[PDB]
Amino acid sequence: CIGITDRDFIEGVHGGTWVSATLEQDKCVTVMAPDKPSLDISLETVAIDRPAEVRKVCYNAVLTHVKINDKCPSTGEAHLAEENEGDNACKRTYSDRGWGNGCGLFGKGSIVACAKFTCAKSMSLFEVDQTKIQYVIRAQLHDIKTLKFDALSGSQEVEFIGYGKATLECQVQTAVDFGNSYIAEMETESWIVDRQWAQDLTLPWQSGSGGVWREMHHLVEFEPPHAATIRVLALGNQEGSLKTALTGAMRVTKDTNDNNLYKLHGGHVSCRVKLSALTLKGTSYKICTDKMFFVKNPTDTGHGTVVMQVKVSKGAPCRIPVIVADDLTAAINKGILVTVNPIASTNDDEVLIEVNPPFGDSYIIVGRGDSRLTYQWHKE
Amino acid sequence: CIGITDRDFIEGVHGGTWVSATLEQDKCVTVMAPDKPSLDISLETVAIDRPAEVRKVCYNAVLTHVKINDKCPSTGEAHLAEENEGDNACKRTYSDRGWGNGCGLFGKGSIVACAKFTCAKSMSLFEVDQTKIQYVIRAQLHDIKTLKFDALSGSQEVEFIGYGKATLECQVQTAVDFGNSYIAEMETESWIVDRQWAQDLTLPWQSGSGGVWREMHHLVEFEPPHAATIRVLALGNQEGSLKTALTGAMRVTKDTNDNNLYKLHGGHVSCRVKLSALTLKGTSYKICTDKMFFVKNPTDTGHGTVVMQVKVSKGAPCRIPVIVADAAINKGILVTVNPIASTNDDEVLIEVNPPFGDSYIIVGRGDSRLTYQWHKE
Amino acid sequence: CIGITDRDFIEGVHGGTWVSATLEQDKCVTVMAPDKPSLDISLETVAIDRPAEVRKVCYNAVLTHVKINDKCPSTGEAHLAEENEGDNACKRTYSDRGWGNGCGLFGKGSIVACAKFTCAKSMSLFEVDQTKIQYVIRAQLHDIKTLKFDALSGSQEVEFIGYGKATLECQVQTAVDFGNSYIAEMETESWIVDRQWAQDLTLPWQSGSGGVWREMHHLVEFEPPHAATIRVLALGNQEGSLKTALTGAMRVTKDTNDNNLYKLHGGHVSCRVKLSALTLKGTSYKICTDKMFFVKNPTDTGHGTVVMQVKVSKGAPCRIPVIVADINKGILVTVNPIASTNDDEVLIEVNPPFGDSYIIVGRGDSRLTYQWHKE
Repeated sequence: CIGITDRDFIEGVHGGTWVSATLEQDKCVTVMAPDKPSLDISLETVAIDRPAEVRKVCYNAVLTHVKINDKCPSTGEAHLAEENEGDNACKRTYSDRGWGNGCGLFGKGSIVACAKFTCAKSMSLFEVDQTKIQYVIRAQLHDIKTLKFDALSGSQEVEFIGYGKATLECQVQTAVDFGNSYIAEMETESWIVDRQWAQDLTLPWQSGSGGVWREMHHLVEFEPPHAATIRVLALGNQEGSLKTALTGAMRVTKDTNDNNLYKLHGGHVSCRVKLSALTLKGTSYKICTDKMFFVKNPTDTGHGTVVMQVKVSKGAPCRIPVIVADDLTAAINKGILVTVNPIASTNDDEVLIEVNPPFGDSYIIVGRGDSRLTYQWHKE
Repeated sequence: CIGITDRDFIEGVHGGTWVSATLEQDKCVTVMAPDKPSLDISLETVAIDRPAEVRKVCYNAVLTHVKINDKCPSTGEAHLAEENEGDNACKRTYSDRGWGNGCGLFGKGSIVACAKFTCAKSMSLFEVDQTKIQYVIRAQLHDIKTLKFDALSGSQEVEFIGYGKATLECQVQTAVDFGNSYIAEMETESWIVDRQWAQDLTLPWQSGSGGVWREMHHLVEFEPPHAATIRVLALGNQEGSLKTALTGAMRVTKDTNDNNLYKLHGGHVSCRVKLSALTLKGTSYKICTDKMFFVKNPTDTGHGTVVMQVKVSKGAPCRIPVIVADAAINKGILVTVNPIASTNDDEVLIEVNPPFGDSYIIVGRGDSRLTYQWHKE
Repeated sequence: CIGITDRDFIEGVHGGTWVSATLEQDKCVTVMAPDKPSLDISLETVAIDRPAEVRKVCYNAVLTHVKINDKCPSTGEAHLAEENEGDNACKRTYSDRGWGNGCGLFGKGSIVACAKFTCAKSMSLFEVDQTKIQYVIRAQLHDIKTLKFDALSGSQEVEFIGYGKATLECQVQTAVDFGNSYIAEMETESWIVDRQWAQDLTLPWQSGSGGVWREMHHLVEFEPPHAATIRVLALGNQEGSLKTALTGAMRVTKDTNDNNLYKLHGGHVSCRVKLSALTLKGTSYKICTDKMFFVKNPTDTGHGTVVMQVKVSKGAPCRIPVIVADINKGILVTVNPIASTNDDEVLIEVNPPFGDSYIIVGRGDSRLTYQWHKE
């Protein structure tokens, strides 16, 4: 993968040596020592295991067993047993009663209608427990070690050949704030949605400890009453509106092995590796200066950053400089570089670059001089 | 206590030496230096002080001073002064009025009933401010120093004899996500509940400011109106249902001392200790190879992991290896850091996070290794 | 500025040297090496740019085009097309109908009233993305370099002369919990409010996406119906009640220039600086032994802590010791409370225990004391 730098590791006169690295997915870091095999450490996955299901939202509903009870004037209020039953949606009203409908005197008469409510199609919402976030870090000598990590369980111990015992102290950083977000499951598909957005949906819902359906009236319509009948109509499937609303949302991908795991699109793990006293070797990187190509143009991550892929053909292993300025003068950088150590290991080699551009219109400038690439980006 | 290892500390050619340790409650870490007394550092408590009270949920209700106002047809809608008053639960309807009830003409007549609503028993909800969580770390030379730490205030300064000045920069990690959680108080008892669970409760509630009881209709029932009467009935005490729902929740203790402090049983503090340049001593621990038993069988944490206690019959000072496997390759995570037995015949805590479904918990190695069968739903 | 201590940095036989420091705004820390220029690192800003707008709350309402539909007994329920329009507030009820008002027989008659609802003045709520919090760190040799940091992007690299390349790995800590909080904007002013406090407000509201106003009935009143009319009245301006409630809240400042950025004022950044192998200088600070002054009296931060400023007349460069007493039962928020030079102020922030406490700063006859009530 990529090799650590001099400042990245430190060796004590006594005790151990510490390596501090930031690992991101699809990226690896390698550590090498004299008369010892090189060690490669990479971040494999960041994932969520069976997040709890907080709420169910209903976008298609069905009504059955329409029941009606009617009373004449001076006969009392009308009642139905289904009014007590939870599955039903009920309406209470008055209708015009007279000689026409079999009533002795002309007046308002009590009427009640009940219909059994069923949610044909529903959307699930899951809340992520941030202390349960899991990441897997894998280290292999040039014997493989797979280390399973938890936000709670930061420290894990491992033993390597020639390097001896080592301890990893890790922290997760995630690209999206799950305090403000839900994971929304519709059929096969899944998304990340704003919590308040989901809570404001004018559709029936059910708690995750299934209680009964709430605010059924959003998909239920009670027509104006006639003499002793009311028409109760379920509203049409609201999948179209919901799917249209979900276009501006970032998809989440279920893992391929377990398929009950959600895999986070981004975010990185900051680790400190403690080793027994060792002398390690670090490389130093030069800023690239020439010949860069856009293998993949900058594209929206969906969490407010843009990613690109670039090729370095000339000439070196070098660190790539990225800035985002609202000028072409590139005098003041207005952007933040999400990617850590965006480096080219070899010539003709592709590298990922993630950037957080300012709101409005900006220029993403990669490299320097006549050789530099530029791209124009709009952010809302 | 437990002694640090070589890799756990680092000494500079110049400047200071850094010790890196993660401390969890019920556990201590010690540092030793040649011709200097040993220093013991432990995490004493992690606590919350006077969490803000967000909401009160009412599971027992009482109705008193029932008032009714009636009108005949053609005289208008009925009104009560109590309709304007906040303390009351009111309902508006119509009743059949005729010569029987003193009305000249036959028709619907307006009727309103108001009843004074009182909460006999309520459940309180507290929200934890994650930046205000407190942890206390105690360091003693073989002179005690007590350090009060805050999530906001991570770095604190201390001065020790022979070790000189030291700076501790600490980070808290909490066992339960308080972004999704409330602390729920029912009488003497307290729990941790999901926020959405509490918010979805079909019971009356009251804001943290105070205000007025809301959605009173959950514990209030209005009978069908009669000629000039209505019966307003409060629903029964709902303590049984609430307690029943709260069986599957983890209790939170208060404080044997301050008694406005809630103590979090789990979660750990990861600290870096800065010392002036000195040479420390590091031990190394051997993997525990023989003879161990389960004094305390694996049990559910209430925060999604399982805890166990084990005793070592022969291995001296040793690292205990724990694995949770489906040929065993572990699919589980080890919550406990440095699960070490300093001496034989004294117990150690082990916390484990196993995968969903069925798993085997394997402790130790060789034929002497323990096993347990675990179901997670 | 302030200089690092011996323990704050560590130099390896091989590899790099690490300096670990915590920066809070309005404070700087400096690092020095022999035959090398001094390096100054400070935390300039902590901010949020365009936080997402979750909800709009309405404290002023306007009603227009009151439209009414009436029916006699035995003619059915009354309807208005305006009932289907999202913008109207509608009520359905009954009125007494008879020969007096043009009805053939005496009975209840259905009546519906609709009025157009407009929110003249509203309060906006913004939710902070904790991963999008930004902080700026400035490093200047004795040419300045400005680094923009993100909660997600902790590691950033910089190169200055003589020190070479350096890596900064930073962590943000914030004085206020944004998991439980909103940023509330009323006209020009903004505050930090409890999430549930805002959610529990008995006023109409509107979703962040936009859509339509909800629970309009909070600011709309329908008089009891007459023969064929209903009177629809909007309630008075509720700005006074809201601001009255917002006195006990901590104000947020929108900065001067771009100003879609909110500045968080408090909280600190815990940073580790990695440098190539160098010999640095560490200073040592002796405890400040005498002579202290209160230029700024202790006052509440509004997030549960108290802030003060002190001037030291004698002590030279010194560490200032702070205690909060019933042995201190309190927590010291401020890091490195040191006076770099005499007659220049130092900020000290403290988190005192609940009830009443004594704040003791310094030692001896020279020690200051203050009496503080925390409720």
